[PDB]
Amino acid sequence: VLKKNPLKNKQVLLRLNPYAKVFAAEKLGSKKA
Amino acid sequence: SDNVYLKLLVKLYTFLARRTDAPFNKVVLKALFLSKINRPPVSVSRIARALKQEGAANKTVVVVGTVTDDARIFEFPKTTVAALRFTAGARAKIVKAGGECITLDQLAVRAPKGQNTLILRGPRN
Amino acid sequence: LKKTRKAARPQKLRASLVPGTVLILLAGRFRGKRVVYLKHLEDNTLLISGPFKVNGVPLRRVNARYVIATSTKVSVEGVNVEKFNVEYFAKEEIKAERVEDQKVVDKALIAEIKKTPLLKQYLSASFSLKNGDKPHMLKF
Amino acid sequence: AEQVAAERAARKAANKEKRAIILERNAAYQKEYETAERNIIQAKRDAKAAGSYYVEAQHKLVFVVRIKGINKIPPKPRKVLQLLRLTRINSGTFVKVTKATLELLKLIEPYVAYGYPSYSTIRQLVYKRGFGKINKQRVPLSDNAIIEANLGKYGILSIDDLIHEIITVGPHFKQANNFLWPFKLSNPSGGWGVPRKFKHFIQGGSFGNREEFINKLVKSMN
RNA sequence: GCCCUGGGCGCUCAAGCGUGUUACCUAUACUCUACCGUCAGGGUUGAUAUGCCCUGACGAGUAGGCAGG
RNA sequence: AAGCUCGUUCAGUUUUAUGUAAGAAUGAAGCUUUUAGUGGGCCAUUUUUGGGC
RNA sequence: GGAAUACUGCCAGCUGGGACUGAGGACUGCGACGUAAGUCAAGGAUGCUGGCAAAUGGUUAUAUGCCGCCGUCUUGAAACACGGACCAAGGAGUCUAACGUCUAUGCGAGUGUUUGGGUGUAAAACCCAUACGCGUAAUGAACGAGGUUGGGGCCUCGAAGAGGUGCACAAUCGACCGAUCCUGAGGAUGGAUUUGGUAAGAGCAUAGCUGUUGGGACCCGAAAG
RNA sequence: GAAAUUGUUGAAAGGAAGGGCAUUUGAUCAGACAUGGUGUUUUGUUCUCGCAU
Repeated sequence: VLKKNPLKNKQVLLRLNPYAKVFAAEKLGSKKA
Repeated sequence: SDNVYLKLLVKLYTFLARRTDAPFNKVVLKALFLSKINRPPVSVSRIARALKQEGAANKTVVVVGTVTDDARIFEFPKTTVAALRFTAGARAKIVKAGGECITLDQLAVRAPKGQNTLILRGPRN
Repeated sequence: LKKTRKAARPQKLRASLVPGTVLILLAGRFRGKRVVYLKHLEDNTLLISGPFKVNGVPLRRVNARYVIATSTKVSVEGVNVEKFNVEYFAKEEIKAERVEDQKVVDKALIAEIKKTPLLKQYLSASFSLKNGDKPHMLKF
Repeated sequence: AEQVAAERAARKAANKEKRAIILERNAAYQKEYETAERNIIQAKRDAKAAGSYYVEAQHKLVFVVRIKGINKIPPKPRKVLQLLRLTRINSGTFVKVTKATLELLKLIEPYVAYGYPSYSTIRQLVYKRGFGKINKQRVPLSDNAIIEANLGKYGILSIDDLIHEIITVGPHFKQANNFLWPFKLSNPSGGWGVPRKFKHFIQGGSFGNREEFINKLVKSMN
């Protein structure tokens, strides 16, 4: 009934792509070479 | 249409179409909406000639149109026919041959999935 | 009514509000007066004291959004504010307890106020704007 | 009856297994992307060090956005846009890069802007404005089951799988692009920048191939 | 390159001219959401019906045609 | 609008064949039959005519 | 030799300020937290507080910010072109004859009671014998009242699919006959050049919109015998 | 016993106004018709079984 927006509302963001938890828990967005 | 009985039959066939999967219900439901011109008479001769089809010895014929008696045929094998309207002459001929004439509701209660059912249309050209 | 999923999360106060901080009220009978913050109440109001003996402002409940924070802070560890509660303001003329409790609270803070020079008179003076003032630039 | 708990437990176990499968698939995709980018950078480094020029691969994926209104559009570009699902203004879709499509963009270039997207922009679009087409209806992508049911036979069972298929232009690119409803995009947050939008990008305009700048434009228009 | 002969107020290191760089003004255009309707899909009766509903899209317009009051 | 019956068949869409067997891309049917109205010029453009038109 | 920094792109990084929105209506669904109970920002707002016997707001007048005479006319969207002093009533695709399409009802190879007769609670209501409006065996209608290929559907086997089956007709060729071109036991009789249907009817009556000519014919008016 | 039209009284403003978007001022009005909703003892054909409450 309501379109949850990903990126925002981290709870819904975890519903899709379970790897987001690992990505946030390992700082992969700023991984050093 | 405005016939209450026709409306009840349409309701029943619509219920069967979406709950029985078999296309037989859908075809009959679609044919029900056909106008009078689109539902020409089906003579008993047309039923008799088609009843010799291979594997149709014990099959049941359904005629959405109107069954009309014919004077070009005499011998009628024992069979079962279902149609919206049956003429007095055709009804007597079918009953005399040991067959049975039934309404669409009886056919739906005896063949929910269209088993042993045969649909015959009438000429239009 | 559907089961609305909205928990009553506890209020989060801005870092600029700390117990013993000097508060300024912008609305009410005491608007423009300087007050001292004491304790945060369960009703999301701020328990404050004038103190009453200095500027006449008694212990009152106030809303944070109507209060301008200031860097000046005073000690408030010796004041036992645990006695006050939301039920202490219900009414369903001044009550007898309202005087003795106010005096007791102010007794444990007048000495601290006098410790800092010019703080007593500073609180006794009502804050007000002046021509050419620019609140956005001013740090308050 | 005992069904209330048994069915719940069975479906929860199945969902947990599917979640682990999707997690491993997403981890593999992320590792593949990182390895590919590292290998490309290493190849560029080797080319630079060896005193030889680099041979970058051709851009296999492009994105086109409608920039002009319907009014006064000549019939040929209008038909091209209609067959490209670029009906309403500020709408776009992913298209495979081929001479059959490059020559199509050549005709609609005056009224459209396009370039080469990136993983971040594609993921953001799919997560925010990603809408799927099911039974001819427009269904937002909010659950992995919704995508899996429509593309399970093709090996797609999650939003990450759809993003991976779209970016890599894999064998099921046709189906992945068709399932995605045309993207509804707002006007850029910071504006088009150039005072005159209806000009070629290479001369201070807007429409035309801009390559990496399309990623920046989309994010502002997202 | 510009000048001379050949909207009103005013403007002159322009508030004139060409160009480069940022910000801002706002259409019924675009993006999110509230409501009416049409169009499309689906649930529906071991009774919950020409009904009670879920989902999406669409909304300019003379003559003319159809439908509903 | 009016019947059938195929769900696929189609395109003012884009290059190699020499205009196509296209298992190239992209988007997303047909025959009927009778039934109201429909007999304009023009802005720009095209073919690029000569001496103003 | 060394970092740093400008720039580009990423953060499924963090932390705020401000604007609109509260839409659904007892739980069923996908997820996170947790060893379990249970909790959650997880298929749409909740909790607390204050002012009120005119409360909020509606119509209207007047002033402020911005915007701005009618139907028919040529038809290039047009200026030009008729009508308008105001008001109450009247006013115009209405009725009918013959031919239809479309939709419904009854019957059905039949259909149609009402020119009339019987009868009647009396222009009301209920029945019918003659024939009679239309088709029904015709362009004597069977080689078989059609196989060859398809075909809404039916089932045998197996989910996908395979087999047969065949409803109207999609295409073709043949069968009968009015008919085409020889033949001459008068045109017999046997073929056959092509021909316009039958195949195993599909129609009559009523009701409703609607098509076109004729009657005044959407309404007022036109130099006269 | 209606409209054009006109007479007494009350509101109005300065070669013109009735018309459209949002607001104040002056007048005026439905103004919520809340009559609602929660559990007992007192006295008569022990008593809330139920009436005035």
